[PDB]
Amino acid sequence: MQLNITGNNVEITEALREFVTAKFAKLEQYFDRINQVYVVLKVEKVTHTSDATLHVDGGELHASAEGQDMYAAIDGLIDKLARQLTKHKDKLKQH
Amino acid sequence: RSLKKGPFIDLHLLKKVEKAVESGDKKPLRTWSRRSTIFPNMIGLTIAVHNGRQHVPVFVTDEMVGHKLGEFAPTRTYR
Amino acid sequence: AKLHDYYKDEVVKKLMTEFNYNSVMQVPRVEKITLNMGVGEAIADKKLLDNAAADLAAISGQKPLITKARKSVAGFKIRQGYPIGCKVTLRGERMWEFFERLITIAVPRIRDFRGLSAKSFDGRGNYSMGVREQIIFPEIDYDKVDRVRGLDITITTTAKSDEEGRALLAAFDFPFR
Amino acid sequence: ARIAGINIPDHKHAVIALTSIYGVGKTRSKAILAAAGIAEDVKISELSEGQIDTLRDEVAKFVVEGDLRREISMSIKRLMDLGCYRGLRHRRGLPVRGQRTKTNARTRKGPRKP
Amino acid sequence: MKKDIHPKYEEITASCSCGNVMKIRSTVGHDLNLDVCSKCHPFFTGKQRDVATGGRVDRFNKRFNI
RNA sequence: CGACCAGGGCUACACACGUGCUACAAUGGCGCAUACAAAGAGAAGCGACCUCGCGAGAGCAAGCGGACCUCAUAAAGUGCGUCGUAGUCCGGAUUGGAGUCUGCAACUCGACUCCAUGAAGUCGGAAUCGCUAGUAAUCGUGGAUCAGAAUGCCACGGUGA
RNA sequence: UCCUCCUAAAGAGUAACGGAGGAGCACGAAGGUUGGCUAAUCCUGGUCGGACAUCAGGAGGUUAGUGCAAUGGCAUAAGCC
Repeated sequence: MQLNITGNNVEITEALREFVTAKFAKLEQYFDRINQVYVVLKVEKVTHTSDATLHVDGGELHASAEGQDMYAAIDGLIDKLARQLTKHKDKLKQH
Repeated sequence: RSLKKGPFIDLHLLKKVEKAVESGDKKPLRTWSRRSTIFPNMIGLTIAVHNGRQHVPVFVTDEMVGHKLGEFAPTRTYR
Repeated sequence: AKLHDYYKDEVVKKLMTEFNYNSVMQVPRVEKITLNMGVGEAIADKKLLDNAAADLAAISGQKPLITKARKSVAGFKIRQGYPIGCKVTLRGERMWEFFERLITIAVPRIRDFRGLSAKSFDGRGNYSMGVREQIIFPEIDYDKVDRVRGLDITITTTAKSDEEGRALLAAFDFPFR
Repeated sequence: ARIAGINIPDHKHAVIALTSIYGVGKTRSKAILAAAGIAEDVKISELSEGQIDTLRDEVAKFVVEGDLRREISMSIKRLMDLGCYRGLRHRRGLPVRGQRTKTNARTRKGPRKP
Repeated sequence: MKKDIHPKYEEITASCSCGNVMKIRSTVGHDLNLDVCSKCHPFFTGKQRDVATGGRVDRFNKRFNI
């Protein structure tokens, strides 16, 4: 799981990349084997939004979170991703 | 490995050499014509080839003759 | 015996007329030639030394003596008296025929042979060089051999200084720069 | 089976078998046999020594192993001593001719250490 | 010399390409047929080509001719 | 923060990802001989033939605003010969030397030719994609953009599951 | 309990919960004889080979070596084949 940060109008600082990476690593360890993750940070004049695309064995899964300060948006996106992962995980356990 | 017949120089480098050789070994020659070759009557001169933001001087040595002036003045700086 | 005889009646005149010697036994004659092949890979393979002991038995004309380790250093994982090299000391006529074979057919078959080094003297007049290939000798047939190793040759003379060794080998037309 | 310093293959045809000399390939190797009167599909065991000695001085014309290696070392060391752009790339191990360096560049680079 | 330990050692005739038939004593097979020897090996004349090689003005003067 | 010019940069490179081309060979490589397309472009343009050059190409120079002339030899195929399973006569990267053409001008940074050099690669883990028939897979050809610069794009046929 | 040195006061001996170290074996050759030979450590030259493995030469003269601690001894060798 490698992770790929990009930003539209959001200058990705090194402290910003450290935190996002840590949060993603923690989520990956907790729910499922994940192969690759793309993170997109957008700012549209008010809305600090974040997109993420996880490539996992079952397939792609995506989430999006708008926030106030970028950090909040990232947190929302990560929680959403975790919820999606729980669904995918036992969706392909289903014994 | 180009230009089958005759080397290339500008008139503002050829006439500027033939002016400043018979007029003694002098001040370094600011040159913008990087694309021009190095003739053997240019040996012994300090010419300052423009690299984009400098005019870096290089002493013309005997081995530099078949090359061009921009070959001895790098543009991009790495580390 | 050929260039032994050439030593007997050309080199004595050359060295006495260059060095104006009082006695004839002031001339530098060569005492021996020792061919070393220090293996080192014997601690990795014990019977690999037998392949080295067969090479000097074919390069030189006699059975070489395996040389043990004198000191027990741990820097190369050896102990007292483990066989790690092989020398062979040839004297008498075997060094003149070996010398003729060397400077006649075996030095020129060193590939990419520039002029040979002349700095190699002990300050007493004993030459020492080292050859990288066994393939330079016609005895090594290159087709039955297994790895390319080397050896080193030591020409021990009765010279008093290095310059007499230079003039002696230069009298034999030994190659230099 | 000893020309130019080495030449030791056998059971190969001649024009392919000469190409183990550092300095000859399949064009100059045909130039040697066409210039020395030897058919191209014979074997080195099938040559007689009265042909092989006529091939040794034949390949002594074109530059071979040692002279070519110290010659190319003279060329690269000459460029690195001038310190031009090309020799400046030779001092650092990056593509000289102007290849892409953002992505591939990997023969001149080597393996990938990180 | 000791017996029954040392290899064979026979006086054979080694001949080279340029014609130096010379019989020396070694431990080789039937006989030897060399190519290069102390004669016809360029360690006496063919050694000074690496020095008279370089220069760039002399290369440059095949292109001006005026 | 408009306008003009020169030089540079857009081509930088510890690295990461995507899309492709060439391979890892014997259903093949190389050498000789030889069969069969459709579609298209062309006037400061396409450029026969003939000489010179190993060759990229050069000189002269017809013809053609074109079912006529030119680009323009299709290639895989086929017959013969060799290579005998190896980093090999595979692969063609990188680098050195020498050139050609275009354009005021090929240094940063073009394409191609010749000689030499001969890297990784011996069919690719986890994961992943396209494709139901003239399709997939391979083989070549043309066009636009363009002075020059396709391994991309857009087209066309061959063999053909 | 035993061995070695110092304390131990120039014969021997000599104490302390004084100062420092070792043994509870090994070897049929590591014993006997005969024959022979001489180290350590530096410098120079020498293919991989380095600061050092092997070779040659020089300085040096036991600064080594002894199956195992330390003392005494050892070249006529008690040291190594």
